[PDB]
Amino acid sequence: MLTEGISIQSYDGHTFGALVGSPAKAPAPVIVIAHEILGVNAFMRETVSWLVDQGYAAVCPDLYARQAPGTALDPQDEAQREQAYKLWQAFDMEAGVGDLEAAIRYARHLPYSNGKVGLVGYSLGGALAFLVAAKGCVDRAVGYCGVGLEKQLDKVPEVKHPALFHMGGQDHFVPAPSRQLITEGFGANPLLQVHWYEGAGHSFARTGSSDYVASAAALANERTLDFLAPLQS
Repeated sequence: MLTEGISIQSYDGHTFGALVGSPAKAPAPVIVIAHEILGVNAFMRETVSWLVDQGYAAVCPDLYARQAPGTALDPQDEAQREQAYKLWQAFDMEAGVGDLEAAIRYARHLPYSNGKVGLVGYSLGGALAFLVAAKGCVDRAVGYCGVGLEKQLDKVPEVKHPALFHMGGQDHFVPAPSRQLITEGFGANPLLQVHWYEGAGHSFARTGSSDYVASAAALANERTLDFLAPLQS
């Protein structure tokens, strides 16, 4: 689902839509949400609503619009999961970073913006959140369950603003050697935080997932909210 009429234009003229939630009160910091491999779906609607209830405005851009505009896939359905994996495999990560940078510019100029912008990404978005943190476009960045962080360690010293990452301890995407690489590499820059959630799998914070772990999701989300709170006026 996207908000009718919202159109953000990117570095190369490509345009894309977004689901936008205005804040309960103006002004407010704006959080750009980078979605999972499933597009702007029920979990994104939930996340927008949650952040608005916590005192933010929220913008969730349609990152799959370079491939198929308005992708919104239900993880309960096999056929739609298969569609998600096909889109992810083909996804241009650098163009994704560019689109998020454009969404962040858009967010900063919203009429109720207090001047501060955060980014929260999940799954695909969690990996993009690290790449955007290394670019420096954003005041604070959070990534849940990003894949392939162990291949991006050269970017650790590029991060100049705070970024927080939540990672499952039983995430098959992040086996023990990868966890060790990320822990040691990210540990070198005190602007970064990486928390591991023992006994939690890849999609431990996604309500409805068979991976969901209420206690871990609760602790990760409390940490996210405490980390974003300094952006509030």
